[PDB]
Amino acid sequence: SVTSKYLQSTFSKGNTSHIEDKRFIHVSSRSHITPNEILSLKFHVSGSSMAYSRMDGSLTVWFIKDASFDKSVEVYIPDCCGSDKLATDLSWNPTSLNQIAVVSNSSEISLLLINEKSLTASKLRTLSLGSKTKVNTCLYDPLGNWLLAATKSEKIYLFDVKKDHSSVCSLNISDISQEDNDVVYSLAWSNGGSHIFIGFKSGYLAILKAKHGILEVCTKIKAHTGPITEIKMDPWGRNFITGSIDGNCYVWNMKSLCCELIINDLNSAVTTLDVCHLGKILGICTEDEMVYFYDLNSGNLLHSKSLANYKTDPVLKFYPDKSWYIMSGKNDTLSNHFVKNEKNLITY
Amino acid sequence: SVTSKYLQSTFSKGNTSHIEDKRFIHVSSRSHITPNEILSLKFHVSGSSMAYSRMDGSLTVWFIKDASFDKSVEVYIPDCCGSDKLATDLSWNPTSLNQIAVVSNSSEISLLLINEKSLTASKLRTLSLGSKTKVNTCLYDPLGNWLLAATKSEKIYLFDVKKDHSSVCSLNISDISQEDNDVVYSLAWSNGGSHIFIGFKSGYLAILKAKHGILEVCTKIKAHTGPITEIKMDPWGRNFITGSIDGNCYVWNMKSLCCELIINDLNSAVTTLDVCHLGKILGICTEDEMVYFYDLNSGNLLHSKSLANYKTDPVLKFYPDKSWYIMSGKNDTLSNHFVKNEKNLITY
Repeated sequence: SVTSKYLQSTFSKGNTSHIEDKRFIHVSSRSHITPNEILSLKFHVSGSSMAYSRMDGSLTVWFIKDASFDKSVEVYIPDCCGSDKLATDLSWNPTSLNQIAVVSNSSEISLLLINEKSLTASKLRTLSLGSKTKVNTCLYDPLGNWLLAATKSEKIYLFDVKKDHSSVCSLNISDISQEDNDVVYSLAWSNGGSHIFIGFKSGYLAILKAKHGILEVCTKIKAHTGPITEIKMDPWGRNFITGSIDGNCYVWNMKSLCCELIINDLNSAVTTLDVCHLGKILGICTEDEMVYFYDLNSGNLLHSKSLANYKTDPVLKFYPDKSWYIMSGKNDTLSNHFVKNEKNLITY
Repeated sequence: SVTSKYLQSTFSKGNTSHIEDKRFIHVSSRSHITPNEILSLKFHVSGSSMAYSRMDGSLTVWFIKDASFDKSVEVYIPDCCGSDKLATDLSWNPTSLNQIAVVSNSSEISLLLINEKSLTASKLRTLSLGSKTKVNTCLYDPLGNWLLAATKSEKIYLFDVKKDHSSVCSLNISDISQEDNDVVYSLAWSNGGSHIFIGFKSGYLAILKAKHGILEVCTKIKAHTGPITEIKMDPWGRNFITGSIDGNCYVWNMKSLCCELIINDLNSAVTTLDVCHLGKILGICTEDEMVYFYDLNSGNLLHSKSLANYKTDPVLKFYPDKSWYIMSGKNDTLSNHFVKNEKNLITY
C-alpha cells in the first residue's frame, strides 16, 4: 500500500511543475487554437536529457539539471530535417552523450549532434537508401551496437553503428508477415541487442534474431485479434508486456513465451503504456481519455485518473533514473510529476 | 457629436484586437525587456496591406483579410538589407501590388517584391549612388510617377519610376536651405505628384517644383521656431497640416498659403500626427505620452486619452480605406481599433 500512497502524493496540490515550452507560453498568452501534436518523446539512457517533436516541425531538447525545470537549458530549434518534412521518430544513441538519429517519413535518416554551450543543432551526417523507400522508425540497440530502420511496408534495415554505420543487412516485410497486407505498427529491442520484437497490424507478433548482423525469423505467435499498439520490456528482464487495440494488455513470460498475467478491468483500446525503471508499476493510457496505474506483480488496479477531454492524444513516460514521470497536460503541454523528497521508491 | 460617440466606442471594452506579432508572443512568454523600436510603419494605398520595421532589423508585412487579424497571413522575414544594417524607411510603390522600396541609412536602396503564396521576400533590385552619400528616406509619388530619396544633408535624388528608375535629377540641400547647418527632418508629397514639401530643422519650410523631372525652388516660408516634426496633407486637397516641436500645430490653406487654423490646447512637443481618410478628425501624439483627437473643421478638442508610460515612443496611422486606426500598445506592441459594425463614418 506504500505505492498507492506514493502515487496519490504524486497527484497532489504541490509536487507538480509545468514544463515551460513554446506551446506553454503560447497558450498562456492566447488564453489568459488547433493543437498540433506531440509526434514522439524519448529520454536519454542516463536520465539527464529529454527530446520530443511537435507536429509543427520543431524538436525541443532539455538538459535536465533541476526538478521543476528551473536551471534546465533548452535548445529550441526550427523545423529540422527539411522545411516541408517533419520529424516522426528519434533515437538517442546510447553510445555517446550527444548524438541523435531522427527520421522524417522520407528516405533520409539524419544524425545530428546537439551542443549545449550554444543553441546550435548541427547536422553531422545524412544516410540515404532506395529512392522509393519511405522509412519512419529508427531504434538503437540498448548497448549501442546496432541501429534499426523500418518502413510501413516492405523494408527493414539494420546498420552496424560501430563501423561508421555500414549497411549491415535488410529484409522484406512480406517475408516476415506472410499475410494479407500487413503494416508494422510498433517495434522494440530486447534487453541487450539480441532479438527484435515486431508487432504487425493483422495481429501477429514476430521475434527476429539479430545476433551477428544477419536477420532471421525465429518465431511468430498469433498474440492478439487487433493491431498491436505498443510493446514494452521489463527492466529486470523476466517478462515483456504487450498492449493492443482490442482492449487487452498481456504480460508474456520471457523464458517460456506463454501468457502469464492479463489486465481485465480494461474495456477500451490502448494508445500507449510504460513501466517504471523498477519494474513495479504499469501505466496504461486507454482511448477513452483515461489513465490507469496497475501493479505488475499482482495485477490489480491501484490508481485511476481521468484526462477529462484535455489533449485527446496523451503521452506517458517514466524516468529511466528516478520514479518520476512526464505526462501530458491540458493543451498539448507537458506536466512533470514528482514528490521532491523521494528520488526512488525504495527511499520511501 | 456623432464623431465623439464613435471615437468613444472605438475605445471600449470590446472593439479592439491585439496584432499578434513576434514581439507580442515574446512579451506574452516573458511576462505571463528592452523594447527595440518601431522605425516606421506604412500602409498600401488600397488599404489591404501593411508593413513596418522594428529596430532588430526584421520587417513584418501583413495581408489584411480580416478585422481582428484572424485569417491575415504574415510574411515574417529576418534582418533584410544586410546583417549589420537595419531598415529606416519604406515606400509601397502605388504602381504595382507587391513592390517595396526600403532604405537602410546606407548608399543602397533595395527594391523587393514580396510574395504571398510562400513567405519569401526576394530582392528584385538594388540601386546605388555616390559612396559617401548616406540616404535614409524614400518616397513615392501618389500616382507612382516619381521616387524621392533624401539624405540628412547635401543630397536629394529624384528617379523616374516609369523608365526603369533612371536617375532623373539631384540637388544639393545647401541650395535649398541657405542657412547654417540645416538637416531635413520630414518630407511629404502633394496630392498628385507636382510639388515636394520639405521641413528643415532650423524652422524653414520649402516648396519645390518637380513637374517635368527638374527640381526647382518655388518658395520658402519661415513657418515655425523649432524643428518641424511631421507634415501631412488633407485627402480632399484644400489644406496641409504642419506639426512642430515647439508645441504648435497649424493648418495652412492650400490655394493661398496662409495660416487658417491653430491648435492652442497643446503645451508640449509633437512626435507624429495623422488625419483620417475623410479629412475630418486629426490625431496628435504629443511628447508627454498622450494622444489627442481634434476636429478639422472647427478646431476644438473632441477626445483625449493617456498613454500612461507604456511604449514611450508611440505611433498612429488611420486606414486609407476605412475609419480604423492602428495605435501602439503597452510594450512596442500594436493594437488595432474598430467598431466591427461601421466601415465608414457616413454609415454611422
